[PDB]
Amino acid sequence: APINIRAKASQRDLIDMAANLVAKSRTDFMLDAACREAQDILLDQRLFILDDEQYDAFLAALDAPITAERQAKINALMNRKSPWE
Amino acid sequence: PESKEAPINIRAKASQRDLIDMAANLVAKSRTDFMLDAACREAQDILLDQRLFILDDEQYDAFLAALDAPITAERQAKINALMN
Amino acid sequence: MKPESKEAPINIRAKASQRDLIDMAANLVAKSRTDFMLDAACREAQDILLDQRLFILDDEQYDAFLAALDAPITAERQAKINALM
Amino acid sequence: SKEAPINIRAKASQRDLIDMAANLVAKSRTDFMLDAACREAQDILLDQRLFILDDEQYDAFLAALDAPITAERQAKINALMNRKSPWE
Amino acid sequence: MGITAPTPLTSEHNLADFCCSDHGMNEWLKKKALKNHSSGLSRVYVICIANTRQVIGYYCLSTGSIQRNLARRNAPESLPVVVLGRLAIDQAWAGKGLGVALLKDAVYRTMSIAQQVGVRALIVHALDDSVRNFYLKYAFVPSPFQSLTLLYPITLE
Amino acid sequence: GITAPTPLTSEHNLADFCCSDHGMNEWLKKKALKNHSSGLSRVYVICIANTRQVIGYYCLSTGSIQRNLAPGAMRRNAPESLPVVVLGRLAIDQAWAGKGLGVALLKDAVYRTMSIAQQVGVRALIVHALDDSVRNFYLKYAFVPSPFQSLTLLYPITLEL
Repeated sequence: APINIRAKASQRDLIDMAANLVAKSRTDFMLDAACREAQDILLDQRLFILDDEQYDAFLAALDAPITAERQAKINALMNRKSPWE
Repeated sequence: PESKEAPINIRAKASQRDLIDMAANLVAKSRTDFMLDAACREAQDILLDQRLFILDDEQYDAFLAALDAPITAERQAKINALMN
Repeated sequence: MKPESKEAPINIRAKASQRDLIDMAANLVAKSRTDFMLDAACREAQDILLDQRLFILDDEQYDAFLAALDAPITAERQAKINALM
Repeated sequence: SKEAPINIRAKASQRDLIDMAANLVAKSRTDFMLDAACREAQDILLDQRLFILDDEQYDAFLAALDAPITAERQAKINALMNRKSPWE
Repeated sequence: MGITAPTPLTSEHNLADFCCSDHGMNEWLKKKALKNHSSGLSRVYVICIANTRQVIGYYCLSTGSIQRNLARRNAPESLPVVVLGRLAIDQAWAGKGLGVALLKDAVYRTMSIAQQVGVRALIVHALDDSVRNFYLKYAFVPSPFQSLTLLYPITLE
Repeated sequence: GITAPTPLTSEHNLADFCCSDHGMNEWLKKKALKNHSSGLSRVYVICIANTRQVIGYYCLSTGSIQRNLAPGAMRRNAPESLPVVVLGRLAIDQAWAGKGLGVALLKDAVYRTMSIAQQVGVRALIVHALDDSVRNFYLKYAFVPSPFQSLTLLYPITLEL
C-alpha cells in the first residue's frame, strides 16, 4: 500500500527537523503523525449535519421502544458494581 | 506563489490508509495534503517544546515566576539593576 | 467519512486590503487561498454551531451543567439519577 | 484595495455547513466566510512562533543580536523606559 | 491493591506510566488531555491506584450537536448530544473489568447532565471491530448516519 | 488610577472592551482566556481604578528561531535553536487611546521579557506588525526590523548566560 506525497521544501525540511529530534525516520514519523491525527479527528467528532432522511432515522432511534435484548444489556451495564463502589 | 515542490514516497498498510483516508475524507482533504498538515503541525509542536530551552524543573519554577509576577518600581528598577 | 463529496460554488467579492492578508497567511501555511478561506470558514462554522449557549439557556442552567458534570457519580447520585428516570 | 472576486469550489457539505452557521449570526455567506478567513488569517500571522531560517538568514539574525546599540536605538529605549506608566 | 473513583484531571496525576494498548490514546493523555480539559473543550476523567496520582484509565466527554440540514422542511433544528471521545485502560489492568466500569460512569454522568440540559444520546465512534463489539455489548446501537458511530439514546422526559 | 498588569482570569469582566480592531477585539472576547488557561500564550490585563472591567491587554508566548538542518541536501548544519518571545497582540480600549496607555504595556512587556531572559535564555522580543500604523509604533520604541521577514520586528535582548 504505497503512500507517495509531493510536498514543499518549506514543508519537508520542517518535517525532517522534528523527525531527526525524536530519533524517527522521516517515514515512520509522517505516518505516526498522520495516523494519530486521523484517529483523533475521527474519535473527537462532535458536529453532525444530517439530512432529513437521516435526521428522522436518528429521531426514530430515540423514540424506539427498548427491546428486551437491549434492556438486558443495560441491566448488565447497570448491575456490575465498579471496584470503587 | 506555490513554492518548489519535491516529493516524499512512503509505503504503508490498509490498517493505516483506511483510517488515514476516513479522516482525510471526513475533513475534505486529500491523503497527500492530510498527512502534510498532520506532520507539519506535529513538527511545529515539538520543535516548540519548552523543554528544549527551559531545561529542568529548577528553571521551570523561576520561569513562571518571572512570567506572572507584576512589575512595580521595586521589581522594575531591580531587574533594571541586574540588566545594568 | 467513507464516501467522497460532490461540489458547489462560492463566489464572493473581495477587497484587496483583506485578499492580500488572507493570501499571506495562506502561503505561510502552504495552503491555497480557496483552501485557506474554506478551512477558516468551516472551523468557525463548527465552533458556532457547537456553542453550549445553544442548549444552556441560563447562567444558572450553566452552573447545574458544570456541577452535575463534575460531581462524582457516587452510590447516592446513582440512586438519584435512576430514581429520577 | 479593489473588488476582484474569489471563486471557491467548495464541497456541497461544507457549503451547507457554512450557511447554517451564517444564519446563526445574521451574515450572508460572503460576509461570514470573508470575515472568518480575515480573522484567522491575522491570527495565523500574529501568533507565529517557529521560524526555520537558512544560513544567510540565521547569521543575519545573529548579526542583529550582536550589535552595538546605535545612537538612535538607545535614544528610543530611553523614550520607552522614561515614560512613567499611570500605574507606577 | 485498590482503585479510585473517576475524578476530573489534575496537573498532579502522573500520566507518564500509563500505557494502554493503543499508541493513540497514550499520546493523547500525555500530550493533549490537560491542554484540552483545562481549556474546557473536552472534560477528562481518571481512575488511580488506591492512593496514587498514577492514572490507570481515563475517558473524556464533550458536548456535541446533531443538526437538521437547511438545504422534510428545513427550519433550524438541533439536538444536543454528548460524545464519549476516548476510553482506555492500562494494559496491566486489563481484564479486571475497569473498561465497563468507566463506561458505566460515563452513562451515569451523561444521564445526570441530560437532566440539566437537553442531552439526547451518548455517542461513540468505534474504529476497531473489537471496540464496536464492546459498545454493542453494553447497549449502544449503530447510528443510522455513520457506520462507525454508535448511540446510547437517553430520552429522559 | 490604573493598576499593574496581571495574568487574565475568568473574573475580569472582558465584555465591554472595544479597541477598533475586530481581530484583536474578538480575540479577547473569544480566544484569550481559553488560550491563556491551556498554556499556549500568556495574557496580561490592566483595569480601571479598582473596577475589573479591562481597558488594555497583551499576550506574549514563547517561540524559537532555528537553523535549517538542511539548507540543501542535508549539509553542514547541526541542531541550533534560540529561545525567543513573541508579543502577539497589544490592544487598548478605543476610548482610552491618547492617554499614553499602549507604551505603558509595551514597557511592562519588555521588562517581563528581560525578567525571564535571566532565568531562561531568551534573546529577543519578536512581534509581527501588519499595519504601517502598528509597525511604525514598534519601530518608534526601539524594535529593529528583522532580516528574515518583513512583517516581523524584534527587540534584541543581550545579557549574560
